[PDB]
This record gives sequence, structure tokens and C-alpha cells, in this order.
Amino acid sequence: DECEEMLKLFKEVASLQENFEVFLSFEDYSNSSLVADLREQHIKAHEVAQAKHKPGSTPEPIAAEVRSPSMESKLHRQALALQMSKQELEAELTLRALKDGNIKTALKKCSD
Amino acid sequence: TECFLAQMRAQKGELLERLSSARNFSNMDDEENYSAASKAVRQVLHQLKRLGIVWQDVLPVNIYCKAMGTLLNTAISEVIGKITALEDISTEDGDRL
Repeated sequence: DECEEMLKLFKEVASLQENFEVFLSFEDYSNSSLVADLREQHIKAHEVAQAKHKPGSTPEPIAAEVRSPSMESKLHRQALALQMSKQELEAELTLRALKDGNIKTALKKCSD
Repeated sequence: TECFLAQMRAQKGELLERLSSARNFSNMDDEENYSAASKAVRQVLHQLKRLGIVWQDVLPVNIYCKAMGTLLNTAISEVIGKITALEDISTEDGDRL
């Protein structure tokens, strides 16, 4: 159990270092405040990565027959360390869209 | 027996069709190829969930489990064949697969 816990701690540290280039001490690492802050920061980042992709203007001649990697996949690469599944991501997005006054996007996600 | 398997082949003739959007599981780097692949996989599990709910407490335990295993075998052996017939799998593909 000691080795499994220590392995989990170093796995989290290495995943956070490689996917984010964030380097601190273990006292700053184990503090849940930074974990929650980085979780909400990349929740907001995922909000924008799709919000810009709802067309507010005419599309650009980019990703034409050669489509760019999805932002959701990069967010999931980041969140594999954060242990956030798709259900929790959709739950958080529903509340965040509800706070923005967007009703349809929350109802559609609830229905799905 | 023959009446029951007539329902099985009708159900299989749905699952493979729901996998028609899998696009041979190629070019996972594209966002559309990832979305259209998730669309097939969600619906394949959803069909079996509802079918199992329908057949719940109707068939005996042995035959229900055997029929479910038989349907899931066809569901999984198609994805396995699609993956083993691929040619290019990059680092991004190895994560989304």
C-alpha cells in the first residue's frame, strides 16, 4: 500500500509536470486548491474552445479537408491526470452555461 | 428455436449498421472522425442496454446470458477487425483508440 500510494503521487506529479510544465514542491502539489484551480481553468478553456467554434462569423479557409485535432481530446489528455470523465465534464458545462443564461445548451446536454 | 434466432439476425442487422459510421476507424486525428466514431459506439451500447432491459426477467438465466454474450461478441469482433486492418496509428491515434 505504501508503494502504491507513492506511485500514485509520483504519477500525478509527472502527469501534471509533462502536460502542463508546472513545477512546484510537494507541499504545493498535494494542496487541493491548485488542483481545483487548474480543473476550473481548463473547464473554462474547454468552454471557449467550443464557444469560438459555434459560428459567430464566416468560417476561415482552415481545416479544409485536413481537420485539426479536437480540443476535447487535448482537454481529456490534461484531465486523465485530473480523473475527470465525460459525465462530470458535461455536468460542469451544463451549470456553467446555465450561469451564462444559455438555456438550450444546458437542456440539450441534460437530455443527452 | 427458429422463431427466436429470427429476432437475433434482425438485431445483428442493426448493430453493424450502427457501426457503418465508424469509417473503418481511420484518421483519428480528425475531429469529425472522432465524433462520428463516438456516435456509433454510444448507440451500440444503448441498443444492447434497452434490449437487455426488455429481455430482463423473461428468458432464463443461462440463455439470456448466452444470447447477450453472442451479441456482444459480434459487437466487439467487428471493432477488433477494423483496428487490426489499419495501416497508420500515430501518438494521437493511440490515445483516442
